[PDB]
Amino acid sequence: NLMQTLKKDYRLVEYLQAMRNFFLDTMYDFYTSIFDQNVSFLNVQLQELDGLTLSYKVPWPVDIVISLECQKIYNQVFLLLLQIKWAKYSLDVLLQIHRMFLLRVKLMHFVNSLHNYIMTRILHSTGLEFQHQVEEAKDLDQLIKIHYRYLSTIHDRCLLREKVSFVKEAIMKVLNLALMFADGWSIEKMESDFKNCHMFLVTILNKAFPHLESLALS
Amino acid sequence: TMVSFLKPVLKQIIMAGKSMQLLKNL
Amino acid sequence: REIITLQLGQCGNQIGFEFWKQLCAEHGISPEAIVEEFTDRKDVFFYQYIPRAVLLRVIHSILNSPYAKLYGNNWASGFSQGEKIHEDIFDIIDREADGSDSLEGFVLCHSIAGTGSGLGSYLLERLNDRYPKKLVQTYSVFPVQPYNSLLTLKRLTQNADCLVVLDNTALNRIATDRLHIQSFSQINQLVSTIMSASTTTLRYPGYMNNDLIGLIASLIPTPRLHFLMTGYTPLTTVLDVMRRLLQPKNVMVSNHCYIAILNIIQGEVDPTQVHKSLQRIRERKLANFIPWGPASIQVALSRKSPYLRVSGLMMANHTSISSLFERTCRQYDKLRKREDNFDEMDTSREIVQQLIDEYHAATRPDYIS
Ligand SMILES: Nc1nc2c(ncn2[C@@H]2O[C@H](COP(=O)(O)OP(=O)(O)O)[C@@H](O)[C@H]2O)c(=O)[nH]1
Repeated sequence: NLMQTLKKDYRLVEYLQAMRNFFLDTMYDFYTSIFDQNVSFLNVQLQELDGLTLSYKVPWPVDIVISLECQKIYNQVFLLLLQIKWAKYSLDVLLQIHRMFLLRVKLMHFVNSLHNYIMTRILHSTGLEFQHQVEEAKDLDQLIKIHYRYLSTIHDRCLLREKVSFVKEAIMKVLNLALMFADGWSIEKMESDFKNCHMFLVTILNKAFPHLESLALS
Repeated sequence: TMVSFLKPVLKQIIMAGKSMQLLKNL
Repeated sequence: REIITLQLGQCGNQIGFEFWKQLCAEHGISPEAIVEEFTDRKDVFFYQYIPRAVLLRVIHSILNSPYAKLYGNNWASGFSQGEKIHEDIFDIIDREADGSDSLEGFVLCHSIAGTGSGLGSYLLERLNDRYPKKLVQTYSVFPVQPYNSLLTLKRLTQNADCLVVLDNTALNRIATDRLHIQSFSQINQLVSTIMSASTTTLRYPGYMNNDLIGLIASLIPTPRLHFLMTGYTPLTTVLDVMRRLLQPKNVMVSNHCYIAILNIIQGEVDPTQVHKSLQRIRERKLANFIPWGPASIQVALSRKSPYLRVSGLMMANHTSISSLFERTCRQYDKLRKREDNFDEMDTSREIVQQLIDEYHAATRPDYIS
């Protein structure tokens, strides 16, 4: 009965669908303005290096589901996602002289492949399964568990919890190559670094826990 | 501190009791 | 961020109108530009509803259609007439460009086979002049004709930001094979399908590819190699589609290797099986890439129009496109020694020679230098 009167009438499920939608279109125009700060400037933009804490307002009938420590995890994945959209768009908006372009495809590929992995293979696989699960909610408690078994797993597949200084930092430091090379528009000293860190990336990730092989091809 | 008489189903009680209290307020 | 369309000559006005027919058929917009009751962000391709169309004899034919509520043969001949109405047409562009909030691109439908090729040559040099931050993509159509063609190439080689080839001969082949027709009014039915499905990710928002610059620049490695060819087999899992796409019977083009592949999936396919399909494509190795740069294949999921079954489109950057140029090129050398300055024609012949000579070197293990 409770789940029945909770689909509408304090529609907790409807609110949940919007949550994972207003981040993870609309949010494309929002970030592009940030590329070219102030704390009030953003609000009118939204209503239209690692910060931008985002929150939301939830009514009491759904407060018990989307807890306070649940907002931060949803915020955690949003921060990291933008840095990927950043590097992906920074190397995209533009269009031994031509030798730079060979450093573009050798790089614009790699960040693009990673982005194809986090969003499609993870942020859409578990998402497609989660919706098929909540529509069979039959309990006050288990709806928390099926939900809590969606963040604590999406925070693991997207490598952000542990093994950060062992694996995650590698993707982080090579992301700085997406910033340095973007501004300049020394060249030989980039591939010596790039061919090293990229090989450092594969020769470290080679330990593969098993789902990492979906990107290990490149 | 608990009678095992109703233990094999106790979980289905609490999860029904508390869930019912949140219904009368709505 | 919107994209404005321009239809030139009989051809361009024909292909655009039919494309606007099906696009209005897919969307929930009645022919009378009035919304039908019966999820889609349509501000990019529609203005609140009137399309952002710039049409340029066939005008009577367009008006005679019930869609009236929706708004010589020399190349040098077209070039002269364009300067005559320079400010005449550019006011229509400027009233809409500045009339558009944030313009994003410039799509062009024109045939380089008479006057539209000359006028189209005029727009490119002119559009690069005024607007330096605006994308220019051209959906040019290919087949005294060698002359008009080769000039438009010279203009298209350095002006346009991208290019999508559509040759009539290969399209003529599909006309008989899978349709059994032998007609102009029928071949364009596929062209509209090629056009509409090309921009499906932009009209139906998803997670990836929310801007046209997001799609193209993944393919184009360098601004010189900005020529693309498409594929559309469905006329079934994700693996069945892509394998049907690499067959040369379907490619709309009449050693060699690819540069990059982008795929569009519009069905209800599951995102669980796409990453494995790429593996079987690599293991079985149905295609080769450049030996220098590590090339990748991309594929995007979308949503078919509910107001309208698994279909798909393929965009390719294949170095075999060089052969198409060499034919007309040979045809030019044919009529040059066969028959007031006649000097610009040699300048066009020099630059198009450069691009071809880059294709042949683009597929070598030493593309550097
Ligand atoms: N595939 C295809 N080609 C067309 C169509 N209409 C015209 N063409 C091509 O366009 C060329 C003639 O263009 P033309 O009418 O002279 O352009 P204009 O000089 O600007 O009016 C011919 O070679 C045709 O092959 C069409 O509907 N489909």
